[PDB]
Amino acid sequence: SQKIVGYFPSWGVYGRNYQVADIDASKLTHLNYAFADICWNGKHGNPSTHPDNPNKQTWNCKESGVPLQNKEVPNGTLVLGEPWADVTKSYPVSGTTWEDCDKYARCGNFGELKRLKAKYPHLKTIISVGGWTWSNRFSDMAADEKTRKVFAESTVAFLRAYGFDGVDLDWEYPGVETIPGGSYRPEDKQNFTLLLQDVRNALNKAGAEDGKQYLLTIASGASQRYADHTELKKISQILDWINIMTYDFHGGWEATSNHNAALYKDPNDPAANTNFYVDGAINVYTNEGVPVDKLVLGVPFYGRGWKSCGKENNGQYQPCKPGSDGKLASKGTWDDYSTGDTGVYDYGDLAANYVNKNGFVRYWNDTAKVPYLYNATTGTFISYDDNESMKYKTDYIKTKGLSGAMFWELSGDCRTSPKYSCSGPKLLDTLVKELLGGPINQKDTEPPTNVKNIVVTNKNSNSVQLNWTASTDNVGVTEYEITAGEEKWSTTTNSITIKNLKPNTEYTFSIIAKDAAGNKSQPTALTVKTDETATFSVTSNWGSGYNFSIIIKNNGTTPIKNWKLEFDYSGNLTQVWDSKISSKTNNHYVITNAGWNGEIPSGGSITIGGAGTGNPAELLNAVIS
Ligand SMILES: [Ca+2]
Repeated sequence: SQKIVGYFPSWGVYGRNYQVADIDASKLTHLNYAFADICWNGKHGNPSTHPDNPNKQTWNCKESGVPLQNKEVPNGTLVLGEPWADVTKSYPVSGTTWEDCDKYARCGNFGELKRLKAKYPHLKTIISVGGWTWSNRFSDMAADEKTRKVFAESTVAFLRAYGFDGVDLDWEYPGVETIPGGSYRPEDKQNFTLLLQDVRNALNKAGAEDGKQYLLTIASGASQRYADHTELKKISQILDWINIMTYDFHGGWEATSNHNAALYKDPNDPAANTNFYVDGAINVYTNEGVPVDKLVLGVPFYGRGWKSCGKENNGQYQPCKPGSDGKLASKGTWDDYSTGDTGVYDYGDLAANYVNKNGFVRYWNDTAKVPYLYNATTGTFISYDDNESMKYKTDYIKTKGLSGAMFWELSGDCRTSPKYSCSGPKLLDTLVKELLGGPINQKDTEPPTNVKNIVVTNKNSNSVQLNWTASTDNVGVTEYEITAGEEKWSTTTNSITIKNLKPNTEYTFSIIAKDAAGNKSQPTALTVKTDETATFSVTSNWGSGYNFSIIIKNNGTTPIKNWKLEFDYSGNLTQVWDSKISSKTNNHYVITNAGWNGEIPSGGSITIGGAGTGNPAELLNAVIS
């Protein structure tokens, strides 16, 4: 079974004019969204003004229009890369109010992804973090137990809030300096493993609460050097899979012409012995102990170009000279006065304007199995991938036993765009035909999330009114079924009124959420007695047990010293913090202080916490004495 994981660039929605709606998600199993960032000292971004940093800008993390970030944000927090594009921008006919986008971050690209998953109900969404520009703080965050925890907890909250199915870590690169000013340490090797364990544990906890199986992945470096600075074998066992970046092996940072993503060893390549080609890199990974089913092969939807390059061997493996601007790289598709020359071409741009056009001639290396363009007149050389080379790579994926293909990125395929119109065959259709056999046409298999925070809104001798937090689904939640002994009820909203009940009777109500395809959540329950200050709240809940909280308010004309809470609860409580359980009889409970919780002022509140087993009930007949 094969995977197709596509990268969506946040910034594609501006000049490149590639919107979420444009995406045909029948051709994907997974969509990675690039990028989110790490908060540090109240800002995020990379402030380095070194020339290898393409985005020398930082932003404050505190954002009044984003509920999760409407506060002083602590160090290590996962934060939105660009709030306007990510959650603030309003999209026409989406159903969003002004308040939803303006103060609740329910709009933007994340809103569009929610609509996309509904349209294509097999699709799983991942938030990618870091990347080349925003990897400056991973080392700092991973070096301390406290910032690893903050990061892992923020990741779980991010996923829940904005509807992602997992997180992808793109740390470029542990223990090595990429952009001067960025943090990196040798202990990054042990600390990268600790971070992934800390994230995985957090995701497992939350997946049990939520009824989801959350995914964890990384994007890793295709070199022995990356292997030498990480514990690949260990991390392969923690992750769902590894997106190996088997591209950018060579480009306009070097003075010899070469291939961006060569598949096999070409001995005629001066750099053959560095293993900077696909099969070399896979051999590096397998030799480290990485199972080949844990690798998803990266492929590029772009090419790389040098501006002035020697004429022998049709431009291949020749010396290159810089231009008037001092750079070796040619003027790529999206390059302008502010970017300078980056040598990066969308495949679309190449196919519409460069392949056997404008003086560029296509040649084929039948050893490396990749194409390249050379213009004898200008001296410009371009390494790229096409449908022919893509078909060789899909054959490799199937023969070597890799588990899929990842590609960078969605907007670079043959499309019509503000700067080119390509009408020829699409790289992505090659990946689909070759790895899946054809577009995916599957039904919803993803169940809705578990019901939470069941409360009794009102109670009667013969009736009860229940409310709960609405569950979520990828397509939508159609109804809730409530059971108690022999009886059954249902509702299309997250509340119900139940009538015709025996007075002074104990009932245990189990609630599950359904979707249209017929999936369902796992039951959650609450115990209620019909009729004839301490407020009890449930902080976290898996099936078997839950964490709780009690706030004790003093409405007194005196201070409360050595307080003792007495109440009855038709349920079992196991552990209490900031408190001790004095006694129990027929679900009646006596609780006492921890000695430094003795004093509660009149109008003051003492807050204590505990855990329980089974399902929650209602704290009743409470007294403070
Ligand atoms: Ca579903």
